[PDB]
Amino acid sequence: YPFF
Amino acid sequence: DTQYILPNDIGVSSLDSREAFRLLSPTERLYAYHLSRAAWYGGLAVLLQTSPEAPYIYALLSRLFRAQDPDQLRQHALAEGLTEEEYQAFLVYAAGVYSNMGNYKSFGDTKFVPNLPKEKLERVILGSEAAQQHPEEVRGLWQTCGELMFSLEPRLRHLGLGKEGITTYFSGNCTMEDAKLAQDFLDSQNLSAYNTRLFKEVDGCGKPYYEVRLASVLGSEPSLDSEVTSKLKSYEFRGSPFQVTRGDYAPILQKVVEQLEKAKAYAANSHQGQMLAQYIESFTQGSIEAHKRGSRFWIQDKGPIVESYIGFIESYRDPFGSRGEFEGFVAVVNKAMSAKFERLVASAEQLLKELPWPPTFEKDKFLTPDFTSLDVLTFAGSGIPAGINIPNYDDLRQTEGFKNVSLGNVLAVAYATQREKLTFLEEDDKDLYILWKGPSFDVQVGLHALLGHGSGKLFVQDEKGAFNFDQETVINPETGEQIQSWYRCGETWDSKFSTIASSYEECRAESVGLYLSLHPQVLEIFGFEGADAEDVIYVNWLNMVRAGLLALEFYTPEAFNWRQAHMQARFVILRVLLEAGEGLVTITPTTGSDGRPDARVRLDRSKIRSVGKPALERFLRRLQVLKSTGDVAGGRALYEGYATVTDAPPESFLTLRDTVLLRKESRKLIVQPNTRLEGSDVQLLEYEASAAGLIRSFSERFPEDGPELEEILTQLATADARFW
Ligand SMILES: [K+]
Ligand SMILES: [Mg+2]
Ligand SMILES: [Mg+2]
Ligand SMILES: [Zn+2]
Repeated sequence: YPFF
Repeated sequence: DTQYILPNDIGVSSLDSREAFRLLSPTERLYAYHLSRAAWYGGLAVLLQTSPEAPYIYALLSRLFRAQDPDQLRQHALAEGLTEEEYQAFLVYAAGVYSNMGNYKSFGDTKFVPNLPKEKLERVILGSEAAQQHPEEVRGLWQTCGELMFSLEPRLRHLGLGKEGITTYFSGNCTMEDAKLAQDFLDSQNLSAYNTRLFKEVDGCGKPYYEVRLASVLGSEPSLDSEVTSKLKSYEFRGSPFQVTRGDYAPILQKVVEQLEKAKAYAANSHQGQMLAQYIESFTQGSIEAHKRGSRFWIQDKGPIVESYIGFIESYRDPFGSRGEFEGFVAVVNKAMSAKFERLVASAEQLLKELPWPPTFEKDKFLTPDFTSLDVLTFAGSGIPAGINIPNYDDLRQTEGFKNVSLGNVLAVAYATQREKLTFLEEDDKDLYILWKGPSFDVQVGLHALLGHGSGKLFVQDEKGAFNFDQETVINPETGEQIQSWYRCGETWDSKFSTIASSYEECRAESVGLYLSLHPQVLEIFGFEGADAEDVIYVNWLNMVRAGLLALEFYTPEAFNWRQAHMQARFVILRVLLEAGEGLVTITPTTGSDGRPDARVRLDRSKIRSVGKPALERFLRRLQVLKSTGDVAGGRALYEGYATVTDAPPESFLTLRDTVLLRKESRKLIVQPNTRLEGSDVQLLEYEASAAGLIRSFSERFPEDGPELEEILTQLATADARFW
């Protein structure tokens, strides 16, 4: 779960 | 500012990795070198995971720029009648394909085409040095991908299932109905979808047959593994024929494991050594269980100097939301910046109790996770994030542990603060925005990953229905009744919530970010303390409601579909805060100084704690409850409710969207460095922050087997050509  | 094209003056920035690289020992540099090679190699598979024509386009571009660099090709292109502006458009397009590993934006899932006449580009390509050396290879590629390079037919404009969308996770004839049917089959066979694709071929009688192809080096031939090969057979699922195959991206993944093996010889410890062995096992056989074992080992490798993770990790671009896109990163730990995040971990267990749900919906044991700040040397795939929470295996997240990562040298690029570019803000807010845009992000990212993605208990049942919780005691705080719904064996977060899974979870994490940003203790960890601490709070909230408005760019009215998980999530938060009323947040359609339609976002700083907090706390609790119980029905009813985009008064979002698009700004392209093995040392190659510089970075990316990779991608695409 990344963050853009 | 035109849809489906990249502007000529699009921003390009170079990743700053020089200082981090200088600190690495010779052994660490060789370690990072091979891992980078493995990442870049696997990153090519994203081309196959994007569009049918994408592998051809890359092969054509790679052939073109190997024979003639951007300056050499310029002299040819301009001599063929192209203006400098038209040649620039081609360079920008090529850099776009490179930076996205496809002709679709990684952020927004929209197609982009070259901003120049097709017949003009044809003269350049067919008259190029690459064409003179290999006329068959080049004319064949242009004949194949040429029309699709420029075509903006409505069904090609966006990624997705059905006939009005493009996807290569599925065959072209697949729909959401098919994808749902496949997921049930996968769940029943306890088979992960992360490294799989789905193909539907009808027979002579029109009867469909389903192929679930796993990604692996090995094909149908006998191997040493039995965990996967026992699954390589035909099935009968609900009258539908299913066949589990493998060997997807086989020669590409072969290149990957070659470099993982070499990197394994420079591992700092047994954790790194064994995790790489399992990754090799995973990419060779096609076992996610093997990748799980690797991930389990990876978590145990705490505070490494060279951090890395690779595989089919994130499931954003899968229109069903379960299949993973390949990625791989190699980064250097920034001890200095990693200090503030470890201070947050030190008080993380305490802060979890501040979250708006009882410990019955919180993880049993708090596992002290690893949160580091990293300087990226390599991030292969469709795009680069700001911060990550990994692994995505929930069974590991609440039993083994998980790592948190903030990409500090990526955050610096995103801090491109220009007064003109700050749209939909009053003059009073612009100054406050630039002052605290950076600091607020670090705070938001910190809470988004650690306390956001890292919080939440999942209710499960095993092959014999016993629970990881206590049904007789645990009570649903929204209904008052005992737990009715849960996750069964084989079910994952992505399998149940599917299409909204990514956006939902991202929204939950973002809400936790805003919520716990009100906590003065957290403001200390990042150290703002006073008026500054009140300032970073306002900006963080101001940015959110602004992002919620900007998010309308990534919504498709004709399909009633959101295209980007994070932006959809931020629109939801805006709708929630708008729902609270009391003049907390308002949107006002105005007229810009340029004489074009504009808008303004008004956020009352005073009603953030009085109106905002009770709004989020209520919303955040409903999120976690439906998530923990796997209440997909309630989850969708809740989330898709706020996610609804209508032209209803007083906001008129559908009208606002036209204004958002009109004044939208294109996301920057990021150039990444390379590593070479000159003699016995590793050197770092850096490039110009431009379209040409980005192109050059890929021209030198594969110096040993460049032409081979082009042939591999070409033949892999040709093999699946019947699917689309
Ligand atoms: K997903
Ligand atoms: Mg489709
Ligand atoms: Mg990208
Ligand atoms: Zn995230």
